[PDB]
Amino acid sequence: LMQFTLPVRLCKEIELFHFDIGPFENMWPGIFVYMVHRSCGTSCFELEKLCRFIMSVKKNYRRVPYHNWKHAVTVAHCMYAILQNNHTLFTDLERKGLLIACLCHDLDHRGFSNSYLQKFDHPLAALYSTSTMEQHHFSQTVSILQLEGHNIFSTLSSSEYEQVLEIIRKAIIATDLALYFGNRKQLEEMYQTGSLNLNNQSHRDRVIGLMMTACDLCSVTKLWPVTKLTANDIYAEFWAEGDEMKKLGIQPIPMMDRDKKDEVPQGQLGFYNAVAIPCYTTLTQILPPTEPLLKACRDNLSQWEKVIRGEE
Ligand SMILES: CNC(=O)c1cc(CCc2nc(N3CCCC3)nn2C)nn2c(C)c(C)nc12
Ligand SMILES: [Mg+2]
Ligand SMILES: [Zn+2]
Repeated sequence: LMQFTLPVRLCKEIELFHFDIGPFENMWPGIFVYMVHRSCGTSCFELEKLCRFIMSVKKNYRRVPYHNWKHAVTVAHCMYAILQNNHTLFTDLERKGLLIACLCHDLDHRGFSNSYLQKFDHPLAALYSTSTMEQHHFSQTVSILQLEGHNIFSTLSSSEYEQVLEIIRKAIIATDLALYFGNRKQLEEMYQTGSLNLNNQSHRDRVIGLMMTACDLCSVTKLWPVTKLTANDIYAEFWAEGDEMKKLGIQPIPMMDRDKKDEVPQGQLGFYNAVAIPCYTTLTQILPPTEPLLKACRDNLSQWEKVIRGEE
């Protein structure tokens, strides 16, 4: 049969958490298929249907600085590395669902926050009052799954199909960072009082939610030159949103005001201390083989501290 194979450097480095998928857009579909085949199996999906799905998913990502097709594949590769390091912890349906959820999690993103849509009074904010963009990403995911020749889950039973679409729905909603803070607090308590139980479905859901946040923020877990250059894309978006806030007559938050360019190093420090380090710390407590993510995050925090100290 038709296994995908990558050049040697990619075949070895794709297994590491800090892998960068590279600037060759046309290799990203094959990288994703490679990851499905090893994390799920060559039997998981029909190749023709899977390729058609990947290509329609790509076409539904917009040409924005950060929440684009490269972000989708990057977040899928981090999930691949988590799954491969935790072989026996995940059901067959979770392996199938979670790489798709990661590829789909920002479908049709416009480069604006939930809060900008609510202040603009975008129609999506009337359709979906919370997790506005995330309910949209899941809606786009189901749309693409229902196109002719695109049902990659066609061999699942009714109830198995409904279970995989529910894994995907919850995984995509969990990428709303507003939801992460309480999810991580609850997981911290359950781990520390030893109530955490992976046979409890509502516990798994929380653990998958945290994995989704970890994959989504995995820019902070890369080699420093990748982390630093990715931050430029992340701010290009925020700062355009700031501009759009100022056009509505609203002062943006500091994170989104290009007038505060000079404070970026201190804003990154805050973000590693308030979001990233807590995220990968709680993830490593629950799933010990993810420790390389925490280590890499701490390495980047220390690089941001050097930037502030004028050593870079
Ligand atoms: C959901 N993700 C995020 O919201 C997110 C935010 C930031 C922005 C961090 C931030 N900067 C600043 N300002 C204040 C004035 C100058 C700079 N204030 N703050 C909190 N970086 N970032 C990364 C790298 C990644 C992966 N994700 C992020
Ligand atoms: Mg998102
Ligand atoms: Zn994302």
